Amino acid sequence: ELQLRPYQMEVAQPALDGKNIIICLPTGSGKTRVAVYITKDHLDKKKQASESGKVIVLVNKVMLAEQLFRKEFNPYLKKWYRIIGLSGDTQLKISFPEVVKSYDVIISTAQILENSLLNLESGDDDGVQLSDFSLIIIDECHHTNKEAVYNNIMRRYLKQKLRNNDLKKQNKPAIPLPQILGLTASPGVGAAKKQSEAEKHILNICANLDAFTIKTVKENLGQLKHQIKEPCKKFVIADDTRENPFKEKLLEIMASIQTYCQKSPMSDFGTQHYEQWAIQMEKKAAKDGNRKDRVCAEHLRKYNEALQINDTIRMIDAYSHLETFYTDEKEKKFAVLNDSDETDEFLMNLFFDNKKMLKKLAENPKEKLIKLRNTILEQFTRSERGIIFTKTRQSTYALSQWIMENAKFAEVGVKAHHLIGAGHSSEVKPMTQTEQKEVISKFRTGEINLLIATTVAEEGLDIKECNIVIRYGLVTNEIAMVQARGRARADESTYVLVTSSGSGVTEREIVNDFREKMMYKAINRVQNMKPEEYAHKILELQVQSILEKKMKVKRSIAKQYNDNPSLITLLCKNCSMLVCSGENIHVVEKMHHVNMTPEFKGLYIVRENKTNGEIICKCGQAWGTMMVHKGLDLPCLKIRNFVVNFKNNSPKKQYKKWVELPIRFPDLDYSEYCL
Amino acid sequence: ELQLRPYQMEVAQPALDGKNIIICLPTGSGKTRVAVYITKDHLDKKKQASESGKVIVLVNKVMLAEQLFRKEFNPYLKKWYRIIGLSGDTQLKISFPEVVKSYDVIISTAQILENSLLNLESGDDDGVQLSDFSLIIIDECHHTNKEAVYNNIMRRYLKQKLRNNDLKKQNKPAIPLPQILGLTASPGVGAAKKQSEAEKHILNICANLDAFTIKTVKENLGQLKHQIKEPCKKFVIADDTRENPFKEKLLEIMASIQTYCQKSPMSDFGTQHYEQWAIQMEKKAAKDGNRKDRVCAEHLRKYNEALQINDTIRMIDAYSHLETFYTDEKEKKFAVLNDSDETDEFLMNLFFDNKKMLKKLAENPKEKLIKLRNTILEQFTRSERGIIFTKTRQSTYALSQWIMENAKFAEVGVKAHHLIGAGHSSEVKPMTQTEQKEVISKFRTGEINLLIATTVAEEGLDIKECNIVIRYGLVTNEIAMVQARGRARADESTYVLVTSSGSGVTEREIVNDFREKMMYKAINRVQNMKPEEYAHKILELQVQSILEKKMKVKRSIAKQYNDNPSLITLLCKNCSMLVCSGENIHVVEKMHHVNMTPEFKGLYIVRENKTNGEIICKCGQAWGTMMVHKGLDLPCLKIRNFVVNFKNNSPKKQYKKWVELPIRFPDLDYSEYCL
RNA sequence: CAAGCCGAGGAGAU
RNA sequence: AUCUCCUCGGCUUG
RNA sequence: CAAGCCGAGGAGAU
RNA sequence: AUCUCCUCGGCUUG
Ligand SMILES: Nc1ncnc2c1ncn2[C@@H]1O[C@H](COP(=O)(O)OP(=O)(O)OP(=O)(O)O)[C@@H](O)[C@H]1O
Ligand SMILES: Nc1ncnc2c1ncn2[C@@H]1O[C@H](COP(=O)(O)OP(=O)(O)OP(=O)(O)O)[C@@H](O)[C@H]1O
Ligand SMILES: [Zn+2]
Ligand SMILES: [Zn+2]
Repeated sequence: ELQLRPYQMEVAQPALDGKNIIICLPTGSGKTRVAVYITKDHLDKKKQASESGKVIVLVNKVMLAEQLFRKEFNPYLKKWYRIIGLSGDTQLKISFPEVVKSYDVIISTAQILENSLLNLESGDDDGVQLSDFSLIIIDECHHTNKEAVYNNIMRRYLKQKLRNNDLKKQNKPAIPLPQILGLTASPGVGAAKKQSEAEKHILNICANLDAFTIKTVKENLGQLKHQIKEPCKKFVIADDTRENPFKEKLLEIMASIQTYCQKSPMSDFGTQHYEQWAIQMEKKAAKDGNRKDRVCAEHLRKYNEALQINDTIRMIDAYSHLETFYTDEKEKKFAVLNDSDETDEFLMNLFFDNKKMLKKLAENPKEKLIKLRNTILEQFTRSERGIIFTKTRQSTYALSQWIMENAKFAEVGVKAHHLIGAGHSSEVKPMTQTEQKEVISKFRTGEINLLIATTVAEEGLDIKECNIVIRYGLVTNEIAMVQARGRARADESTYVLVTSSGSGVTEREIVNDFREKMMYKAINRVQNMKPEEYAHKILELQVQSILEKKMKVKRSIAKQYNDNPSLITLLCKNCSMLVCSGENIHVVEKMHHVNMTPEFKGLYIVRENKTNGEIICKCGQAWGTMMVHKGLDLPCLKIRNFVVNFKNNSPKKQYKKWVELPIRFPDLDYSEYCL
Repeated sequence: ELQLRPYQMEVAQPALDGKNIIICLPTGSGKTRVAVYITKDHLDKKKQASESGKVIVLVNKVMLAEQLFRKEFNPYLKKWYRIIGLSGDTQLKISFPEVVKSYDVIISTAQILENSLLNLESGDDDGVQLSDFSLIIIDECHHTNKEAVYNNIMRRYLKQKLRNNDLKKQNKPAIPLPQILGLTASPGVGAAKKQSEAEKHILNICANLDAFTIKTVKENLGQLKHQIKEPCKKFVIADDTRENPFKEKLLEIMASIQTYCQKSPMSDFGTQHYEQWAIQMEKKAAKDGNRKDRVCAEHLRKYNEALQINDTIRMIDAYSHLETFYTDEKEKKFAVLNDSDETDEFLMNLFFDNKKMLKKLAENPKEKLIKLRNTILEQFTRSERGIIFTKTRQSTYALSQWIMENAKFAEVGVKAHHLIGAGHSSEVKPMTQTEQKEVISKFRTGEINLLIATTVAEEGLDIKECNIVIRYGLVTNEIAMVQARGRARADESTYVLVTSSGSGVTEREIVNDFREKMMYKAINRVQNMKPEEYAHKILELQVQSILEKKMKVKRSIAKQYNDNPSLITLLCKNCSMLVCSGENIHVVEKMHHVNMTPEFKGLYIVRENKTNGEIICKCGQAWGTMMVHKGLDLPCLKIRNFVVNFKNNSPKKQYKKWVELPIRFPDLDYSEYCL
């Protein structure tokens, strides 16, 4: 039943017989079907060869593993051989080492295999070796980078390959090495200005992947051009001339607070440099133990980010963010007072006094939003799907709120939903993988006609067809832009970019376009190179990478060696008071820290407002949570909100992290808490 | 919205229609607005001409490019056309060749364009040609000199122009050449005594720029005289009669050390000739391999420079400099001994024994500083900005320390800060471009009322208004003086010069004044000349310059031809011992050198005190650093601290430089370091 | 469904 | 090399 | 933020 | 033509 096409033959013909190589075709070129066909051919050759045929497929994203399991690999290969799809979300509840030798076909994230090999080296588990495999297939090869996961696996493979070469000169016996295949569309450039450097980056990629070729289509390219239609390019610009009243009022309060705290701005307002200066002032205040330097800095930061989003988000969202922050602060203050400095009262009373007028001033008119609405609605009328790319998740939420609230979209009847990434990213609600999964399914079937997504959807997150692809103030790198452009896969596509004229964004878009042109100019060059000098370059890059990794591991071992028991005193950053000693702390689960002595309980204050409570200091500085672990409600504390004081010279140092502290703490002896 | 003035029309009228010319107006005459208006007119003519309009602007300084991008060009031209500002600091991260044909307006440093053209000639990159442009504009035309960057570009242009002329006689087709405009205020004189030679220099400038005219204002000159007010000239002199005690003690130790090392001074003390003699003795000691000749010479040099600054700097700074130098020497000696000649002990013990008495003798009183303070404070009281020009950066630092420490300035409340140049200049901390940028911004907005700067601020570094301009022992050339004088741009200005009466400095100031007078006397002359003989002179100078450049390139190619693999033996200059062979050395990044054999590791000693360590010899002579490159911590060595010994005739030669050695070294073969 | 931990990648400013 | 901002994967607990 | 490399310009003395 | 002292730009590495 398997079906194929000419360009697929031409690209995949070399790999049919050895030739561990890479393949670079645009999106929607059937690369997945190429891969399944190649795997089938390899397994057939093994069977007719009376040799063990093992195939492993590696994908950076978890979803794509199940996607290939459901759509391409299993349907076209179910009957001939045994197949399985692994992932972190999925329970590989047997084990990796033997399922490698139980199904002959593995589809798993690279991290699982990497963990298995590390376990083997540690000797804790029997583990697995690459020799057990006969064919490795890697999707999204462009991620093979300085020390990415793919790069780690390939560095192990290349060390084995160098050992085998050395033996070939020394001893005939050698460890067999499985074939390697790579799939990609935009290999990318490591920020190379000279085309020579771009080719150097391409050769580095090839050496990491041991491809020895690229094998891009050259004969039937016309057929691909006919089948694939590139979206029409559209540029959109804007200027922030309006917004004068409320911006002016906010800047007036800005200047007032600054002069009150006498902060030299050392930079222009509304920029990342100012935030960095604010953080430097935070650190200085920590090293000095004074107030009036950090609360003001955080408030300035909140105002700055509010202003930044205002240029790209409606003022209502910024006002709500600020109000929520101040309400949380006031709840903190009320709790601390309930248990029972002038600048804090100044800030809160300033905001309270001007709260009503600020609300009235923000509610009034005086935007990219109006023109975005114009473009989207006129396009929808002309069409009778849609994707938005932005910077931060709350921007996606604001866009969803805007499209729901406005009645014009309801008149059009366009369906929309907000999609974002997972995990915790500094005050953005983590999103569950399953939730993203039903969102993508709902969009796939048709109910959602508009999908708002962050960089996650830029890569992978494959869809059959997306008619409209519009980016909104998001330009990062050539790979992101090109993959977003190719994600349309529609017969007729509209690629739009929206941003501010003052900001350097259109320049970035054209830079990515030139990077694509340069990628072609370099890929065609490398495809035409002398085999001897070529292989020489691959060897040089391989050996250099292996050596660099070896020195890096040596310096990682040599960097962390102190591990002293107790040589410090931990204080509260906000109020320089002795909070804990260097030994009273105890470790649990080899990851968390806690203080158990009741003397510590007599210092801090417990607070809960909302299923684990949080801790606060006498000065209102948040410390941690009340972890419920194996019965015990242990008070876990975050070093992110503390200060250190060594026993000698008292050099104050803030780490925002535990491992960055070279000295280790003792584990929790439950026997110390008997009765 | 664009606005203009009559003299601007009169000067710029000829350029409106061809007439590749130059313009010479004083500072703050709106030359920038003249340039933007001319560019706008040219682009409009191209548009109505249905022809491609390309404009490129060249500036020697990096900052001025962004300055024109922010203040003059973009604000007045944003809407009509597309604009961009390039620089080394800025990432032209697309490429030069196509951004030339992407925005129609380029503002970049000349070096970038020069590099692009050299790349084109080499054929490595597609590159760019001047034909792609339609109008070239050059600021600071006075820098078009013997083989400056502007001169290189103009020499290429003039070779093309001569080819086009030859074809015009031979073949009608010819490569079109963009118009050329030059902007300046003080074209300058190439040290001409006869007014005929001054006019010759002016004609050389014009020929390099192909100006064919000067077009200085002659009609509305009265209006410029009214609008611009020249600063009042002030001379100040001083004598070093005082300072007898500590100077006498220093000269006593001077004589003691000299007699101990029996050095014929061959010159007077406290002069550059003595330093040159000391360096000659250094070289002789290198050619003989003896001690007691270089350490003493360096100590004498340090004493000499200390004395020189004492005439213009407080003794505390000189004492601190000497103490730091000797502490560094002693740390070196302690390290070398830690691993485990009588004159060195003599020097160190002499300084140690007299250290306390020297400190006590320097602390006592017995200066230009007191009168400088008097003048500055009385002027500040009279005024109810300020700029200081000096020789060396540490002088600026000393001035900042003096103004901060003294309480009288605090009573006045004058704000001050030290500004200096960037880069490494033999034991002066390099300064970052961004740092200079925020310094200039802070002064511009008002917080800094006093800006101490070196020759960098003399040229460019434009400021709206600088009330006070005072120079402190700095007279170099007529251009520096005139530009510093015009940099005031204040309605009322005070130009002051301070220096020693004995030194020949007031003479230099009046020489620069006469040079300005002579520049006018020659510019008015050249503006009135016969067109035929004029063009003849321009042609003669152009052809002469092109021919000279051609012979220079021929002799540069013919000079470096040996490039032998290994014919020498490298020894330590201080101790004549075999340090390395002619082949054991290896090259990396095509710029650095290193020795990898452990036998070399068994010879030198590693030292680190402070993120790269340094190397020292068994005799305490510093050699290089431990470069951390692409993983490897390769030991990089500086030929500046070594001696050479050829395999024949053993002629010792010190180069202070690698390229000056005609023989080349092999690159680093990483394969030689496997495992 | 929530919390925590470990590593990695990309962009922007020093 | 440092700081900031975003994103991915793996592990643990409830 | 630090280090290194390449060229160029100016001043002073032989 | 040589030596010394200052300044500019470009490139690379971390
Ligand atoms: N040989 C083929 N004949 C017909 N259609 C094909 C063939 N190969 C692939 N396709 C089309 O490919 C579409 C799926 O594209 P697919 O996901 O395989 O592309 P891709 O290049 O792997 O994508 P991406 O770059 O997003 O990972 C299917 O709708 C099918 O129509
Ligand atoms: N046509 C004009 N009308 C009014 N003011 C003008 C005009 N042209 C220039 N100016 C004044 O010029 C000042 C800026 O001077 P500018 O930097 O252009 O001088 P410049 O001659 O280029 O300087 P420099 O010699 O330092 O490079 C502005 O403050 C503006 O007041
Ligand atoms: Zn506290
Ligand atoms: Zn030595």
